[PDB]
Parts: sequence; structure tokens; C-alpha cells
Amino acid sequence: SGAIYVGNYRVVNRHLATHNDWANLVWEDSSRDLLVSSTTAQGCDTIARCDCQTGVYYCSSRRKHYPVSFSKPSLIFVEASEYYPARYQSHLMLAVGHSEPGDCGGILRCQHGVVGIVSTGGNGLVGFADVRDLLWLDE
Ligand SMILES: NC(=O)[C@H]1CCCN(C(=O)Nc2cc3c(cc2Cl)OCO3)C1
Ligand SMILES: [Zn+2]
Repeated sequence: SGAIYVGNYRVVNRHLATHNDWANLVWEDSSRDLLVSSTTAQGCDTIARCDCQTGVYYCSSRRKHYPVSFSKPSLIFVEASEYYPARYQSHLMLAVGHSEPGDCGGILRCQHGVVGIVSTGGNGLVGFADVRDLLWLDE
């Protein structure tokens, strides 16, 4: 689990969104596994606006942060789950690292701010849903 709080928005994995996220829906994209809902309280996370490929992510299955090199946002095949059939997930970035399903929502950050959230795992790889292109998150 985990979310990003920026302004009047909450960003979560679409497969983990609550009834409240759906009742206050702003935008959702199944191909990206992202959902954004509106909040009453003001969020203070800074979203990065960069092309960084190095950062640090939070891994809850290890209670630890790990430094990683990650790929550029791209369309990558993701195996079937209780949430989606087998498909290409867009805007996905991979890194060599530890991830379990419960790790989804852990934030990836660079020196410029929040890059994205854990969205896939397995085989000694971790996938992050990128959020840096969502320029409207700030306005
Ligand atoms: N973005 C998606 O489609 C997600 C939906 C939830 C499930 N997603 C996963 O990748 N699960 C997963 C499977 C694993 C694993 C780690 C993870 Cl995070 O290690 C053993 O098997 C895809
Ligand atoms: Zn950066």
C-alpha cells in the first residue's frame, strides 16, 4: 500500500483504490494502473519534472529504502492477476530490486521529488508507474 498526496489530489495504484477514491474520482487509467482522487486536505509532496534514471524507493516487505537505476517510461508486458488480464502496462519503469504485491504504492524519489509508485514485481525486478508527465497534478 501507499499513496502520493499533492495539492487536492491522492494518487494510488488503480488496483488498490478504495470506494472513497472511486466516489471522488478525478482520473483513472487501467493501462497505467493509476487512479487519482480528490481530497479535502492539502497534500505537500513535490512531484519531479525530469528525465532522471536513478532514485530511491520504499520497499515495505523489507522495511527498507533501496537506491536503484530504473528504465525510461515504456510499454512493458505484465502477467495476469486477480486485478488484470495479461497486458502491456504503459508508462512503466523497471529496476533490479525486491518487490512483493504488498509493496505496490511505495514511492520512488529522485533529488527533484516524487517519480512514481511501485506497481509490479517478481523475478528480482520492481516496476514503477511513472507520474512525472501528469503536469496537472500541480494545478
Ligand atoms: N500493475 C499490475 O498489473 C500489478 C497488479 C498487482 C499484481 N502485480 C504484480 O506484479 N504482482 C507481483 C507478483 C509477484 C511478485 C511481486 C509482485 Cl508485485 O513476486 C512474486 O510474484 C501486477
Ligand atoms: Zn529527477
